[PDB]
Order: sequence, then structure tokens, then C-alpha cells
Amino acid sequence: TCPFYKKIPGTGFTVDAFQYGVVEGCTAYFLTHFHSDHYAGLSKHFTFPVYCSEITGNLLKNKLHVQEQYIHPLPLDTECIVNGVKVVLLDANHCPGAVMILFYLPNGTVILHTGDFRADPSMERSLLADQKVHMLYLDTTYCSPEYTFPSQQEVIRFAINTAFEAVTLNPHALVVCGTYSIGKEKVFLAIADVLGSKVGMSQEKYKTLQCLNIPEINSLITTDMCSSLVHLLPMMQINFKGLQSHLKKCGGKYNQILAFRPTGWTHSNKFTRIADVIPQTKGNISIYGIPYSEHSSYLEMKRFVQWLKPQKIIPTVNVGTWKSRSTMEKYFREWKLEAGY
Ligand code: NI
Repeated sequence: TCPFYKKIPGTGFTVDAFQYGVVEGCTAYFLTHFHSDHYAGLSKHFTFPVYCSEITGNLLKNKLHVQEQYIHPLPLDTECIVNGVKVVLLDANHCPGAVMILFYLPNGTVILHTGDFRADPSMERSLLADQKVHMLYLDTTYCSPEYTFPSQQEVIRFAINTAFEAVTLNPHALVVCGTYSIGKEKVFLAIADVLGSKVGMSQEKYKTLQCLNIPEINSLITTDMCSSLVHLLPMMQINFKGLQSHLKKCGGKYNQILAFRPTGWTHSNKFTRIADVIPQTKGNISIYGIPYSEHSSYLEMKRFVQWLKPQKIIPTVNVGTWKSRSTMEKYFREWKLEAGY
């Protein structure tokens, strides 16, 4: 059965609710982004209308073979009417095609569902600025002050300089980057660009990337591994055994691997600056964990909420334990009293 925090009251609508079978009285299913926890249940057999971004619609059609007659892509930043209710999709600053959804209920309530997001001050000048929001369904993944991490830009700077240094010292080093879902494409694209290489990858990952409307992409990616010095592998193969094995397969073209694992937060963020990050090394293999986040830090989340001043907040993440729930409500209250709404 569908949980309450995936239901939009006063509408026939649900959000990211595809694993519950037919939801009672749902006339349209919204999908915020193509990540498996969110799309779980969709397939070629799905026969209700799905509302999403253009990019999420490309992935539905090509990766999950959802039939075209049930995919309803909407433009961003545009007022649209769905089953008699005005909606707007806004960029979520998460992975490609990820949106937030603004619902204008017939009775005059306004609801913002963030989907998964990384809050940014640029959001303070979208269509959000123009009106009041009564209810916020909030991505609370890192809703605790221990969750600090650098900007995306600082992390990319670190990775580019690291990769460029290594390959200039050793023209026979291979760079490998781990992946398991869409998102974080900038890590491997920026490295391949500084090295003047294309990124090499499996046919299935190349297909996924071809759905994302990235400009000049035929210029940046390839399935010919032999011509590339930046390879993508599944995240699970980013360990000393998986990488030794990959190196065997390259047939003596390379004698060193420099590998990156983009994680979200890890506790080494509470002690270490990005400048100070060091790899784990075994022989001719090094592995860097880099804190490239596509979710709000605690401070970024707080700033967005204190700007928006919603009347009620409903968390969508970390909702399964009483200790989590209690902690989150305490921070929402602090934020409200500090800013005076
Ligand atoms: Ni996500």
C-alpha cells in the first residue's frame, strides 16, 4: 500500500509510487527522476499516464520499454494543465532530468514536492519566487548538521588536477570511474576533457547516456574501449581485485590505474578538507573516494527552507525510525523560530 507522503491531497495524483500496484483513485502518476528506488515497478506493461521531464521520458521509452502512448513529457518552467490542475516542473539540481513539482490545488493551496534535490540559491529566482507555498514535501536525506561537503565545483577541480598530474607523470596510466545509476556525469566528462580522451564504457551505459540530451555527447563518449584512457565500470568493480582484473584485460597498454569512487557523504568529511584527500593504494592501483553529492547539504537545505517559509513540512527520506523523525522535526522548529515564520 502507498504511503501517505507519496499522495497529493485534493488531486488524483501520486509521486514516485509505481511499486504498489494500482493505487486507489490515482488518475496520474508523476515520476520525479529515473532512479530505481523511485521508478520501481514501471515496465512495458504499465498502462496509466506517466508525467515526467523529456529526459525521464527518453529513459522510460528506451530503457524500460514503456509504451509511448502512456508517456507524457512536460517542458520545464512552464505552467501546464493536467486533469484540471495547474502544475509546473522545476529543475531539481539532482541527476539529468530530475524535477521538483509545483501543484496549484483547486481550493487555493500550493504544494511543492522536491523529489530528490540539491538546494541552490538559483532556485530563489525560478517561478517559486512569485507565490506562497503551503506544504513542502522535502528531500531530507542529509538533514543533520554533521552532513557537510564541498561544492561540486571544488570536487571537480580536485579530480581534474589529480587525473592530469598522474597521466602527465605516467602516460601509461589508465583512469577508471565507477558508476551505478545516472547522475554525477561531470566527474568522468571533466576528467576525459582535460586528458583529451573520450570516455569508454559498455553498450548498456552508452545507451543510457544517449537518452540524456547532453550537448556534443557524440564528441565525449564511446564503446571502443581500446581508443579511450578514461573507462567507466560498475561501482562494485571499484576495488583492488576488480581493478587488477580490468588491467589484465587491457593487454599491456597500461601499467597503473588511478580510480575514482564518487560517493555521497562519508565521515571523513567531519575531519578532512577536499584539498587533503588521499587515496587507498595497493601496488600500481590507487582509489580515491570523492564526496560528489547530488543532495542538499544540511546548510543548503536550511537556507532553502528558511527562504521558502512553508506552513507545513512533510519529509520523504529517513522516515522509517522514530529517532529520525524526532530529530528532523526538531530542526524544522529551530529553523522556523530562527527566521520568524
Ligand atoms: Ni535520486
